[PDB]
Amino acid sequence: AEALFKEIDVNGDGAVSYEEVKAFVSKKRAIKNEQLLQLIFKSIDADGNGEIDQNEFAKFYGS
Amino acid sequence: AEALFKEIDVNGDGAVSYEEVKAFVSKKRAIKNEQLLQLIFKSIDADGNGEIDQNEFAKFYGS
Amino acid sequence: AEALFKEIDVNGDGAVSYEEVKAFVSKKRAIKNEQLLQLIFKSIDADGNGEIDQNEFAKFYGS
Ligand SMILES: [Sr+2]
Ligand SMILES: [Sr+2]
Ligand SMILES: [Sr+2]
Ligand SMILES: [Sr+2]
Ligand SMILES: [Sr+2]
Ligand SMILES: [Sr+2]
Repeated sequence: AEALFKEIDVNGDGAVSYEEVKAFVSKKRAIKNEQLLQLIFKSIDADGNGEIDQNEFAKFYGS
Repeated sequence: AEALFKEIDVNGDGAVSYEEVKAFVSKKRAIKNEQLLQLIFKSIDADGNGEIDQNEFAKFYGS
Repeated sequence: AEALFKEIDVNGDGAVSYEEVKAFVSKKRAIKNEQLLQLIFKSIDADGNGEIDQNEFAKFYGS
């Protein structure tokens, strides 16, 4: 992966160190979760106004 | 959930922000784990005196 | 476990506290992951020279 190697290799020395792999992995886990949480958020917030009022939170219960 | 919305909404402005959801989730994950760990602890500690001596720890091995 | 109780019991008072269990668990989770990551690393790095060049990273893709 052209682009991908360049992302993980932060100092740009053409090599991917351990700290680098360990960092990318960490970074990736983070984003993945952020992304999932927001998807759930923007979801509950029906009127996408950025907040969840008692009603939306209320309409968010199937059992 | 009456009580529940009030817990997640910390500043009490009637709304639940993203930071708020993200926080509650975090808080919840924490407690869940604490609770599980302790259940395992209080378990091994047969004489519930708050400590696990070599014997209890010893009697805690099925294979 | 002879050796094991002594590892978890850090202050060496013959007892294993909660903080102690909670710590060992944490410590263990850490090592386990470090170990796995490295196994993946040393793996990709075919010439075990400590770095992963564009080629190895390149030869590391089955689909
Ligand atoms: Sr590098
Ligand atoms: Sr809304
Ligand atoms: Sr709020
Ligand atoms: Sr005990
Ligand atoms: Sr102790
Ligand atoms: Sr190499």
